[PDB]
Order: sequence, then structure tokens, then C-alpha cells
Amino acid sequence: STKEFFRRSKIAVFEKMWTYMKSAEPSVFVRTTEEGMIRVRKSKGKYAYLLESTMNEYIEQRKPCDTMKVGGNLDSKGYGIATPKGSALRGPVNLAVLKLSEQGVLDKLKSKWWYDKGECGSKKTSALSLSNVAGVFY
Amino acid sequence: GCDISPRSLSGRIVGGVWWFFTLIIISSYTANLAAFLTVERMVSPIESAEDLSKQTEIAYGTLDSGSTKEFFRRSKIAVFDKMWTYMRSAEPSVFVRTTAEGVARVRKSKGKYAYLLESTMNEYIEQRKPCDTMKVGGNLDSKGYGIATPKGSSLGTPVNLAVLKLSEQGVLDKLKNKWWYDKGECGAKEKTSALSL
Amino acid sequence: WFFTLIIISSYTANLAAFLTVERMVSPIESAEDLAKQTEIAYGTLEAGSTKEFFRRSKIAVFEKMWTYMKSAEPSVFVRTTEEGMIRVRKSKGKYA
Amino acid sequence: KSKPGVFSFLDPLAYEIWMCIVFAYIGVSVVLFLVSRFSPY
Amino acid sequence: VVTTILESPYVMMKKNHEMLEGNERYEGYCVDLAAEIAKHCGFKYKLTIVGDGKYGARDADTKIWNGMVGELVYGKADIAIAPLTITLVREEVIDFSKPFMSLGISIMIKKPQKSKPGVFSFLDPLAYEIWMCIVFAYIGV
Amino acid sequence: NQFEGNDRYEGYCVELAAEIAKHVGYSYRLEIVSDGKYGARDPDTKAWNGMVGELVYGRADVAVAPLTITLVREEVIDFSKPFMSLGISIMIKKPQ
Ligand SMILES: NS(=O)(=O)c1cccc2c1c([N+](=O)[O-])cc1[nH]c(=O)c(=O)[nH]c12
Ligand SMILES: NS(=O)(=O)c1cccc2c1c([N+](=O)[O-])cc1[nH]c(=O)c(=O)[nH]c12
Repeated sequence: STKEFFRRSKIAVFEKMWTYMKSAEPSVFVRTTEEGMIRVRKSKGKYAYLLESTMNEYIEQRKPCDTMKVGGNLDSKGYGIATPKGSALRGPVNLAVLKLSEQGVLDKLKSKWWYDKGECGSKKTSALSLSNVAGVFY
Repeated sequence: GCDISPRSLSGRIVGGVWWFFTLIIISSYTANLAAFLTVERMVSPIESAEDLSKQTEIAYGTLDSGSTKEFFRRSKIAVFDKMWTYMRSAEPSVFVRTTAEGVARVRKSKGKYAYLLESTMNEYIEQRKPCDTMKVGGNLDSKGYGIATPKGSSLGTPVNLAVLKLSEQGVLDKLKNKWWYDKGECGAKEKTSALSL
Repeated sequence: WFFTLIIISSYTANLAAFLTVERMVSPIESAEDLAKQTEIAYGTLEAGSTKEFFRRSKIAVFEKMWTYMKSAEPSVFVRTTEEGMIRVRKSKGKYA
Repeated sequence: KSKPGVFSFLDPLAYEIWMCIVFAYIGVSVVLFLVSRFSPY
Repeated sequence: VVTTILESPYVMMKKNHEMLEGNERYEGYCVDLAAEIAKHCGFKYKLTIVGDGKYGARDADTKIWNGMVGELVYGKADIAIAPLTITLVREEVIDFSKPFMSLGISIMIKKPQKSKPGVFSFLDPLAYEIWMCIVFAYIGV
Repeated sequence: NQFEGNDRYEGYCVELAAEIAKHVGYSYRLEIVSDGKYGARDPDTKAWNGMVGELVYGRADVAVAPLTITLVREEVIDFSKPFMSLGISIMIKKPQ
């Protein structure tokens, strides 16, 4: 959906991205998401991946914790709970989801399975530090 | 200079290393001061919400009798529980009676008040004259603005599909750019000043 | 001695700042440089082919110009060309 | 073509700093003279 | 019979709205949205306003809905196109669409300014630890 | 192998389904889409390939997974209000 979103974009910035996109990287694109993560990790900051925010956060909280998410979200979409057309589990399910969201359940589960189970942590001055001039003191 | 310099090898060793140290340190001071005076960098004290809970110098409050306060009240996350404790044990009243009241309270003060509100109005105001505000950190809740309809109207499915189609193609993002950033006063170098007393 | 050290270092550092900044200064040399910046205002004749060309433009840069155009200068636009020339001459580089 | 002023080499520091530099020079010199030539030692 | 609320930049009255008669004086985000919605659905609409609360809510005693929600429940309007927040109580009495704009709570601060220089700002180029090490290296030498 | 049934599955969606069924008040049995792919139609065959298929063909009664909300699916499926908002974002190497 990301390639389609960029291709079919009417915005200036993403239009410029698409103009750059499909260039001679040779291959900025990728086939597997794990492939993109590995490529970014191998590259010494020379590659940036575009992906869903949730997975970006999860990966950021995964060992070795050598990658980060930066910036806001280019697009805006959602994940939902599906029932077949003409089912009796339509209204009750939507009501339950909304009640959970107001009660804060979903945010708590998010924090639990993204941060309270992350291998990594939870979370300035340009003044010269003693590490810069240590050799002088030695 | 010096009215005396050492004549022994040991004193001269001491003096030489002291001289090297002095040279390096003075050069470093001058160079880093030139850096400071050449590049202005204003750091926001806050880049998140935990930073806001730990800090006590900065005060923060919501709009009184609103959904945001109801959110903080019934919260289960630790950080927002701490914020609720603070806001319930705060003198004077951090709370406010109107949005404009909170905006004015933030603007009149100088880095002392932080207002918790909706992302959309914050983004809008960050583009208003005076452009003396900015939004910091991420979002502490998820919500959406939705088109409504009476129960049983034949307009439900068509409007759902219309908003979904618009989102997929990219109309809504363009409209947001048009009414928030474009049609926005301040978008997104000054000669260096002589040092003052 | 301490006072002297601080003062001389500050003088040298601020002079370096002055010269470095005076060396960064890249004047306007294209439509893009004018487009991104906003410290200078730019406007064309109120009625003419230039206003239509910008309004009816499908290009990114001139689209951004038009988005800026019709703003609260109050009036970037002008009625007479001599008026525009005089306005640019009076402005201390604040109009293009 | 901005013609640099004579005494533009003073621009890095404000006029007040130079003024108070002169004042502090005078005060330092006087205090040194005093604390060196007062005690009949 | 669509509905809206003056909360900007969703609904606002265009400059010189006395000249404009109706459905063209208004400007904003919600109005363009309603235009596109009507285009993709076909129906014709006349933008209106309600007041009387400016949004949906319920009085526990009166048990009567107010605002856009109140009028939609009671047939005074066809649909409501506005920054109307999705919530449990409202979905029980009306039907929402999928969100056309997702958002959340955020933090507004005054823009950091060039701080007034502090007395002893001439030590800032070096960290305090460097200064203390300098003092004690002087002593030791 | 130690646990059987739903007790062997752990994750966000599992607890979400637990809470949802608790509020609705029904018993549920989990499984997994054999195709292991999210719903999508064959352009020529006009057949759905994934959990959407397991839903619209009567195989399944509800889907609790990261189903992106789209127009193609919303026509043949009844979603719920998003329990997780989301977007495209930028991933970079963590600066050492
Ligand atoms: N449905 S709503 O929920 O009625 C509601 C809908 C839309 C915008 C709201 C708003 C509420 N509110 O909470 O009362 C407060 C508020 N405050 C602001 O500062 C702002 O910009 N927009 C809003
Ligand atoms: N229904 S879906 O929309 O099929 C979809 C649903 C759920 C997760 C997806 C996903 C897609 N996708 O677009 O293919 C790509 C993708 N990529 C990742 O890296 C990741 O973590 N999760 C996903």
C-alpha cells in the first residue's frame, strides 16, 4: 500500500519522493520487510525505510535496539475488526471497541506489548565535555 | 609571561605540560564560543510528556469540565496518573474555562504554562499570528472526527465509502494542507549581533 | 588577566561569527530561492498576463508562489508598472 | 557596495563594553598603585 | 439538510459574506468535505447552523440531546458534517462514518526564545567539570 | 506443545478478543488463515485470498487482526471503528 500511496499521490512532497522513487539505487525498493530492516541496519545511515508506525516502534523496542522511528506519520489509516455483512456481531463489537478505547484498555495493551516487553529502554548541551580534552589531562 | 622560569629539567617538564594544557584549553574555549555565537540553537525544555510530569517549574492544565480532563481522571497509565495527581493538587487552578483562555495564558507567560489540547487546533494555532506557540511531542490519545447520520438513514454506506475513497486517493490530506499549512500565515539567517555588556 | 582573556577571546570569536555569517549569505539567484524564503515580498501587476500565468500554473514552484500570492502584504500586487519600480526602489530590498 | 566603516573593527563588541573596559583599566591601575605604594614597609 | 459549526478552520463566513446569499458565504474544511461527499453521493445540500450547544451532548435529567446530535436524532437535519467526535454514547443513537481525520491530545508551549544572557554565561563554552579540573590541575601543577 | 487451544496463543489481538468477547458475552475458538495473507481479490478470478475470504464465504464469524481499513474490503465486509490508528513513518539507523 505504500508504493501505491506514493504513486497515486497528489501532494507536492510525496510527488517529489515518487519522482526520486524508482531511481537507480539500483533498488531502493525491497521484497520483504525483514529485508528492509536488515538493509537499514547494514547501511551506515545511508538507507531510510518507510513502513507502518506500529512495526517501526516494535522494532525500535527489539534487540539490539539499533534503529529508531523519526518524524510524524505521512499518511493516516487504521486497523479494524471485521465481521461478515449482515451479521449480529456488528453493533456490539463496535460499541465494545469504543468503550475499550475510552476506558484506556487499548492504550495499556499497546504499552504492554510494545514497551513493557521491549529489550531496550523506555526513553543536549553543546558545551565542551571532559571527554573531548581527556588526552590533555592524561 | 613570567618573571621567573624553571631551570631544572623536572620543573621545565612541569612547565611544558602546563603550557600545552593552557594552549589547548584556551583554543578550545575560543573555538566553541565562536561556534555558539555563529549558530543559534534554541532547545525546547520538553520533547515528550514524561519530561512534563517530572518537571515542576512548568505548569500544565486542561479545560475544566471537558473530555480531556475526563480522560486524565479515569486513566490507568502511570504518567497520566501522576499528571492527574498534580492537576488535582495544583494551586492556583491550572484548569481553564475556555480554549482561548488557555491559549492566552500560555502566550502571556514565558515558558511557564503548557496547555494540553487536541492536535488539530494546536497545529492550527502554531500557524496563527502571533506565531508564538508550537506543538511538542507525540499524541497521548487516539480519536477521530466522523460524519454522523440518523439511525436508519440510507446515507450511511455511501458516506462511509466516500470518506474511505477520499482518504485513499488523498483529498483529505490536501484539504488539511490547504486550511492548516497553506492559508497559513507563518511558514517553516539573522545577521550576527555585537556582544552586549 | 582573567578579564583580558575572556574579553579577547570573545572579540575573536564574535568577529569569526560575523565573517562566517557574511560568508554564508547566498543572495537570490532563482525563483526557488525567492519561493522558499519569506523575508522579502514579491508581487506582480494586479491585471496582466503574469497574474494569470501564476494563477493557471501547474508547476510546483509557481504553485507555491501563487499560494503565497494574494496574501496580506497587504498588497503585493500593483496597478502600474512605474508603481512597482518605485515600490522596489523605496523598499530597502524588502520587495521583489 | 556597503563601504565598511573606519572603526568597524570595534563592531564585535558594543560601545558600552569598550567604555567599561577603559573604566576598569583605570580602576585596576589605581588599585594596583595604591595596594603597592601605601604601606611604609 | 446538512449541519455544521463555526469552529474554525472547519466552518467560517467568507470575507464580505453580506454579498454572498447562501451556501457560498461559508468557507473552510467541513464545507469542501460536504461538497465532495455530495458529489460522490449526488444529493444536494444547504449548509446550516444550529447553535444551542454547538455540539452533541445529553442532559441526564431532561434526557434530550442537544446540538448536531440532538437535531439528527429528531429529524431536524439529514447529516452532520463537522469536527464531531466519535464516542460511545453518540454511536448508540446515531451512526458514524470511518474517521476522516484522526487526532489526539497534544502539548502546546510558547516557542523558546533567545534566552536573556545569564551572568556567568562566559563559562558556557566549557562544562563545569572542565573548569573544576582546571582549578585542581592548577593547584597540582 | 505444552498448551492446547487458545491458551497457546499470546499477543495484543488475543487479549483484545478476550475483552471483546467478555463484553459481548460469547465463547470463541481461535485459528489462523491457512493462506497466511491478508484479504485481497484476484483481479480476474474475482476471489478473495485471505481472512476476508474466510469471512465472506462463511468460514469465519469474526476477524481480530491488523486488518487495514480500505474501500475494497469495506464493500464486502463490515468493519469496526479503528481500535488502532496508524500511518506511514520513517525508520533510520539509531545514531550511535
Ligand atoms: N465533540 S466535542 O468534544 O464537543 C468537540 C468537538 C470538536 C472540537 C472540539 C470539541 C471539544 N469538546 O470536547 O467539547 C473541545 C474542543 N476544544 C478545543 O480547544 C478545540 O479546538 N476543539 C474542540
Ligand atoms: N492488510 S495489509 O494492508 O496487507 C496489512 C495488514 C497488516 C499488517 C501489514 C499489512 C501490509 N500490507 O499492506 O500488505 C504490510 C505490512 N508490512 C509490514 O511491514 C508490517 O509489519 N505489517 C503489514
